[PDB]
Amino acid sequence: QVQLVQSGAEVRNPGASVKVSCKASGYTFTSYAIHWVRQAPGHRLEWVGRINTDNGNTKYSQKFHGRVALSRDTSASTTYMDLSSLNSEDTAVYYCARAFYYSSGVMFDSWGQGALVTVSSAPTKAPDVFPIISGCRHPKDNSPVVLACLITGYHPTSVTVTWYMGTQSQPQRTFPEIQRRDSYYMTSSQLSTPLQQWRQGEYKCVVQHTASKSKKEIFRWPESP
Amino acid sequence: QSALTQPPSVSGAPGQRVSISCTGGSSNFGAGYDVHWYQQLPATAPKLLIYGNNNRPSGVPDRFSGSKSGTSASLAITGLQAEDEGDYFCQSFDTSLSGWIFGGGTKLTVLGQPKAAPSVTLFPPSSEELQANKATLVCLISDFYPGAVTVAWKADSSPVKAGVETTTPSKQSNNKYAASSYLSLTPEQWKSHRSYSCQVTHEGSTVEKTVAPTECS
Ligand code: NA
Repeated sequence: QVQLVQSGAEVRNPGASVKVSCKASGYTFTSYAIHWVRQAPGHRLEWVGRINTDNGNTKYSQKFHGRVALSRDTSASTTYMDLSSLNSEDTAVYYCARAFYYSSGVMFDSWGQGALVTVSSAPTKAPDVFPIISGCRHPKDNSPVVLACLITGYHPTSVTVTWYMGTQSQPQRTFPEIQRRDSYYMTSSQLSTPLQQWRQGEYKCVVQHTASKSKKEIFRWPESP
Repeated sequence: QSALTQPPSVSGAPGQRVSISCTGGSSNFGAGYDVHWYQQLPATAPKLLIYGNNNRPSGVPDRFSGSKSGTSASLAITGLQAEDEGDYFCQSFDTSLSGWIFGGGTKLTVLGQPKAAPSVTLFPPSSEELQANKATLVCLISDFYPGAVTVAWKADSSPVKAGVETTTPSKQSNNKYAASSYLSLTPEQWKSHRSYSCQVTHEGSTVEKTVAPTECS
């Protein structure tokens, strides 16, 4: 299958630079050009530029010429966007997309998953993660318990959460992130299926925060206070 | 105009037909360049929907169709489904800017889906948070439609507004909505009351859940 997979989220100070990558698979890398497009909060999609993956020729938008560079490594089937002199208006999700020819033009037929670049002066901080539970760890009636993980004190957004029973990913409920009064963020993830009894360590929530290069797993819901 | 403009919002009921306009100008649509359309479902990357004015990539429903003139293009959606909700962007090329241009996006809302009452789960502070001298109550609210609730908290029977942070609702994968509310307390406040309650109001009903410091004692 044609696929574009980008690097993870980045945080940078104003005036710094960021390099985002896009690895292509499922087709002959050098046969199709790659475009970069960004999407800020509250703004439309904005074209950044194009790179020919065969010969490395580039075209940039006038808005970004002078502080963007596109490059490619054919041995890695990867293109890179280097954006410098970062400002608060550069906080955005950066996408790569494959250019595909048809009879009377070109379209962007396959898109990477996007990479969030946050431009901020605030310190980066990994989340605290607390196991929370509705009902008691060992219920006194035969009515089920609900597991969740409270994810708090992190910056910037966002986190990614997955639940497992053994090696098997489980359905979850995702909830919006909210900025606390102290400027850090918090969110929650809920294991979707209610439980009655389980072995200690059978279930776990895995919380990834790429901005801090961290992953935290909680696999123990201890006895309540 | 060297920019594409779209209505910010379009809406319709299940099964109805809507169209999304994309107005351009003489340096893009009027210069002979085609329009393409992209669909961006919540929290996903854009996906190619229509290319070359009216062609569908493999897998895109034929309920989506396009037309284009030198002044504007139109994306028609027949038989609206809840799964169609999202943002739609047009795209072309502009000779005066020497580059690709995108419309500002149209948010498509499908109104009049079946009502669904919220599922409410209330969580007390974890033992680990209390050991850190902090206490957060978490009220998780799921599977409701329409996507509007209001949340209220009580300490015993007294309304509490201090310390409350409530999210605005977001659409789930099953076309229903989710939201959350947090009540930040000190451990003293948590322990100084008999119970706390989260009350969720939705379409003419309220549901309340309660937690007590000594429930699992
Ligand atoms: Na294609």
